[PDB]
Amino acid sequence: VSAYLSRPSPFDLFIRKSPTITCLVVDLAPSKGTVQLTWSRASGKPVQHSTRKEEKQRNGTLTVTSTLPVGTRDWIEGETYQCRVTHPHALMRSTTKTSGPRAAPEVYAFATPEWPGSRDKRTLACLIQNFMPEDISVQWLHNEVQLPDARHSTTQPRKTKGSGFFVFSRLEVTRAEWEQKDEFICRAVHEAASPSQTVQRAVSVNPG
Amino acid sequence: VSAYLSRPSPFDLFIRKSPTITCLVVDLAPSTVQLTWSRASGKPVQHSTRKEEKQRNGTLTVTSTLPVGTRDWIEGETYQCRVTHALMRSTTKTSGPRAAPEVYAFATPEWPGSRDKRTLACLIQNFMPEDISVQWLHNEVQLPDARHSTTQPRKTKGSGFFVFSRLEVTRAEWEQKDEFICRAVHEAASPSQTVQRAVSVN
Amino acid sequence: GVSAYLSRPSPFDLFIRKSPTITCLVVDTVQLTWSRASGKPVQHSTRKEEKQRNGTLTVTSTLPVGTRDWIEGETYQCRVTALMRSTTKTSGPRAAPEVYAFATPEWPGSRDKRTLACLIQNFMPEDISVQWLHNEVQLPDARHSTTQPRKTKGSGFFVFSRLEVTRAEWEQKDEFICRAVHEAASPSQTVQRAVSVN
Amino acid sequence: VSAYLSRPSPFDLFIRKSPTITCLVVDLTVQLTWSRASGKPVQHSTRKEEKQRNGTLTVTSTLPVGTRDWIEGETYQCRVTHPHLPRALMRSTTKTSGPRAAPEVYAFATPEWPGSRDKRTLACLIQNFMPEDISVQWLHNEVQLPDARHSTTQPRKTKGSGFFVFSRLEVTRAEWEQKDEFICRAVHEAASPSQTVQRAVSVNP
Ligand SMILES: *[C@@H]1O[C@H](CO)[C@@H](O[C@@H]2O[C@H](CO)[C@@H](O[C@@H]3O[C@H](CO[C@H]4O[C@H](CO[C@H]5O[C@H](CO)[C@@H](O)[C@H](O)[C@@H]5O)[C@@H](O)[C@H](O[C@H]5O[C@H](CO)[C@@H](O)[C@H](O)[C@@H]5O)[C@@H]4O)[C@@H](O)[C@H](O[C@H]4O[C@H](CO)[C@@H](O)[C@H](O)[C@@H]4O)[C@@H]3O)[C@H](O)[C@H]2NC(C)=O)[C@H](O)[C@H]1NC(C)=O
Ligand SMILES: *[C@@H]1O[C@H](CO)[C@@H](O[C@@H]2O[C@H](CO)[C@@H](O[C@@H]3O[C@H](CO[C@H]4O[C@H](CO[C@H]5O[C@H](CO)[C@@H](O)[C@H](O)[C@@H]5O)[C@@H](O)[C@H](O[C@H]5O[C@H](CO)[C@@H](O)[C@H](O)[C@@H]5O)[C@@H]4O)[C@@H](O)[C@H](O[C@H]4O[C@H](CO)[C@@H](O)[C@H](O)[C@@H]4O)[C@@H]3O)[C@H](O)[C@H]2NC(C)=O)[C@H](O)[C@H]1NC(C)=O
Ligand SMILES: *[C@@H]1O[C@H](CO)[C@@H](O[C@@H]2O[C@H](CO)[C@@H](O[C@@H]3O[C@H](CO[C@H]4O[C@H](CO)[C@@H](O)[C@H](O)[C@@H]4O)[C@@H](O)[C@H](O)[C@@H]3O)[C@H](O)[C@H]2NC(C)=O)[C@H](O)[C@H]1NC(C)=O
Repeated sequence: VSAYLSRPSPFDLFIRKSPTITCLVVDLAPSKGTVQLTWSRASGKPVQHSTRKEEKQRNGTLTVTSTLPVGTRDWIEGETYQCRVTHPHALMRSTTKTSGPRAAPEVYAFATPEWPGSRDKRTLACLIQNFMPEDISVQWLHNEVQLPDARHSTTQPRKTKGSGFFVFSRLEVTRAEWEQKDEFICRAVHEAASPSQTVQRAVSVNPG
Repeated sequence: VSAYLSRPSPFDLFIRKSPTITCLVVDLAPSTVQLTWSRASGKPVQHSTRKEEKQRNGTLTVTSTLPVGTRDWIEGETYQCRVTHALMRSTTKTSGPRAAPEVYAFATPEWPGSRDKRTLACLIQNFMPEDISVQWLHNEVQLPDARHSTTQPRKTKGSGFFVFSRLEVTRAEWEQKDEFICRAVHEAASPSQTVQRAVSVN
Repeated sequence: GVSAYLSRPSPFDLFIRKSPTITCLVVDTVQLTWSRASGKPVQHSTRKEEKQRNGTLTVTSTLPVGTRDWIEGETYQCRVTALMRSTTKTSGPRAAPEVYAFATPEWPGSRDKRTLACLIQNFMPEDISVQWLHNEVQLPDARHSTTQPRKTKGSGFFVFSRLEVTRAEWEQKDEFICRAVHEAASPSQTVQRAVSVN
Repeated sequence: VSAYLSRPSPFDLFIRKSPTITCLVVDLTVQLTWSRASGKPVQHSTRKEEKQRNGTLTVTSTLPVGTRDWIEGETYQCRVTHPHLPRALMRSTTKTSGPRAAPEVYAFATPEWPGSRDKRTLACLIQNFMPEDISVQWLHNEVQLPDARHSTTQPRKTKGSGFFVFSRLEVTRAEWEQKDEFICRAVHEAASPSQTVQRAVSVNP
């Protein structure tokens, strides 16, 4: 049995201004009975109502999730939020905003050339590197509209040669999409980015 | 304490081909509530997902969503949700006359004080049975569900049903492309179980 | 058990007829008693019992209230004989309703009937009365349906109203009126829109 | 106490033709014993145990395996026994089954970023291959660059049935000035005929 507590996504925190944190509890057996996830703030001040979700996995695991809305000013000013896991057959996790040097991300967008026999599709790629810390949100937009999250896949932050991190994002598109409008935007949201914590670059397929 | 059990979304059933059913329990006072799925035939059920939320008025709203087999549902299996704390709800595919929906899409003229926004309205009516999904598209791409609101199906004066859908749009959207689509997914719609109408702000 | 509900006056009764009433509805010798927060006396109320199809017993008490008393913010209470419900005018900001009326085009194979739709939106508070008129004669309530007020993306509310009309009606006069009654509507709490089938 | 058993790298298996596998024991006196599912003999293995700065001891054993033995489907077994553990840990490894598909390879060069006039980042997209095992080499001056010069992401599913990785390599001005050609080479069992697919890229046109 292991538990994890995440920080707010930069998109939710800075753009949407509705940050949430998630207590993710993975139960191995799972022992009979209901797990309890209890939220608190280090200050002892009130917390909002949380959402709870659980589902039995294919391999037999019970996965439990609790998502807590947090105040925007509360989080940025350094509040510590705590998740307590209770199971009869005690785990404590906490989260607060990281401290340390900040660095904005570099962003680059690319499009693959045509692969023989696959005329109706291309792969778009985005390199986002040299940012600090590793918390970052990546989105893809078409027609100034964000595409669904499941359309793309973004790698985990790996360390660069020095202090910074990098991620790669991949988005498969169709010929119908780029013929409707041949411009796609990779957008990164990061605490150290400027202005408005947003950095974005565009790419076009430029078909023959 | 009341319980509800919904049939699959026509969009999930006919387009996504991954239908689900949802058991919703609304409880006035908290005390855990168990929601057990079973089939009238006795055959196995898949793993369901469970959600809980304490609402602003202090109520434990509990939802459980169960994937069902596509053929199993169309062939007419009956599924039961049993609530232990005993409430029993069942659901199955409707049987009876079918009628395709009529779709009408409208745009409001400019109102004083709202220069940069219009409201689109969609009237879908005279369909049978009542199960229907309503979607809005722009640039032939579906908008997020939160952008619009849709009423629950209600009886017409005759034998069909009607729903209204509302979508607020911005000047930036209709300037980029002045065409919005109200699309309905319904089992009787032909072809492809879908019928749609376009509307422009002009 | 039982649920008890207490409603506010309809804007049509409050502003046009100037004869507002509030209704205490209890759903199953049940007793319903009225009182005011100020301690002033209440008027005589009307009690009504009806048997529902499912067998449940429905009891209502309808109390006339003063026009100035309600608008100035009096609180009225219905005590059920354990149960207590209160009602008062909703405070907060005001906004007048926008009214838009629409007519469906002729649908294939349905030449002798047509559907009118009225969208009323961005008003607050949510209390609103919706009427349909033909030749300045108010049509019976059962001819139309109106949704319950729901939040827009902003602060105001919206409702949809639906009226099926006949060929005989629009041949006699092809003009129908969607009328809304609302506290913030100016100057006499009424805004309306005309619509034609063709 | 957990145990992990790896497969050989495609580079070791197909280019160098000297494959090895590694049995890793974490959170642990531990004994690691190798055997083959066929019953045929194993070679000598090398052992290295290193105490970690979080209270954990790790033991690593690397076993050389036959090239044809592995390609023809031998199963290798690592069994962990220790007094503290009640039940012995058993792990096995064999080549991945299932359909095969060669990788597509694409190589890009970033434009200049402010404050980095003397360096560029190269990126290689390798996608739609299966199974997921893959190696990447970068070549300059007709020879291979050291492995620590680049980083490759973990294999991830495409929308279809294949996998993709990205490979990242930072190059210096002196390198592309000396010769402006860099080669991203993928090593994969489904790449025909020599288990390699490569693409060249230049910093400037
Ligand atoms: C304290 O606060 C809480 C929080 O607000 C509050 O909890 C609510 O309690 C009420 C109690 O009545 C709940 O209301 C009920 O909800 C039932 C579930 O509705 C869902 O399922 C509907 C069926 O879906 C099928 O059909 C559609 C259409 O064909 C299809 O698309 C679907 O895919 C599926 O096949 C569905 O229609 C409905 O959707 C409406 O709401 C969603 C909300 O997001 C919206 O997105 C939709 O556009 C649409 O507007 C929803 O998904 C519902 O079945 C039930 O309806 C009964 O009553 C009506 C009355 O007219 C009848 O017409 C109907 O036939 C049923 O008999 C009823 O509406 C409500 O769900 C709770 N809220 C939440 C969030 O759970 C407490 O009450 C509060 N406590 C107090 C006040 O004391
Ligand atoms: C205390 O500190 C110790 C460290 O001192 C720490 O120990 C770690 O424990 C975690 C527990 O999960 C270990 O993680 C597992 O590692 C498995 C081994 O695979 C890794 O190592 C491979 C061999 O590395 C050698 O070679 C490389 C260069 O070749 C060199 O840099 C190394 O130093 C070493 O010499 C390596 O090849 C492998 O990378 C390949 O594979 C991954 C995919 O797994 C791919 O993404 C890579 O691109 C590359 O192709 C990898 O780095 C690993 O198999 C295993 O992964 C499975 O399990 C996890 C969960 O269990 C799943 O998430 C995953 O998907 C797989 O199913 C897992 O990641 C870690 O290796 C230990 N590290 C060390 C140094 O021992 C403790 O955890 C700390 N805490 C405690 C309480 O003790
Ligand atoms: C049985 O199957 C289960 C489901 O497949 C397995 O559960 C998985 O267990 C792993 C590790 O035990 C979890 O991985 C962790 O993920 C969290 C969070 O990752 C997500 O959130 C971050 C930030 O919020 C986001 O950036 C990522 O993209 C993810 O969306 C990490 O913090 C951990 O370090 C770790 O990587 C899986 O999340 C978990 N899956 C589920 C569905 O719960 C289980 O391990 C299997 N068990 C056996 C015995 O086979």
